[PDB]
Amino acid sequence: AECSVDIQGNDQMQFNTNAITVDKSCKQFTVNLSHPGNLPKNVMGHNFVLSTAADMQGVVTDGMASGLDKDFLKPDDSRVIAQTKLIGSGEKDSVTFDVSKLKEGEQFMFFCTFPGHSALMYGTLHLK
Ligand SMILES: [Cu+2]
Repeated sequence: AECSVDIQGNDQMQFNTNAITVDKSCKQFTVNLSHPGNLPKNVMGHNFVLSTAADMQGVVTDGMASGLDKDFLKPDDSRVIAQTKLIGSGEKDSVTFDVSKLKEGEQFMFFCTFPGHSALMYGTLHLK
């Protein structure tokens, strides 16, 4: 029942962690993103986006082209397993998704799609 993680993106373009692990029993997993720090959504917005590792470049490249107004995510992108909204300083957003959308045999990556960020802002998610 610890079926969450709190994760932070800061003004230094880093997530607080590079690895999330999801337990054995969770019907659902929740990611509670916050942005400590001072920069607004246009300078240093962060979202938390989850996909297969192979799907990550697509989601990031298409997201950029989709623009700020769309939280830098292609709308109705079936590659996205979970997303939060894009957030800036002092904001928060949480996403819950079904653990079953985690296809056994896959490797998963989380990342921010704000332009440039995913060079630093990425990590792995493993089903445990
Ligand atoms: Cu970011």
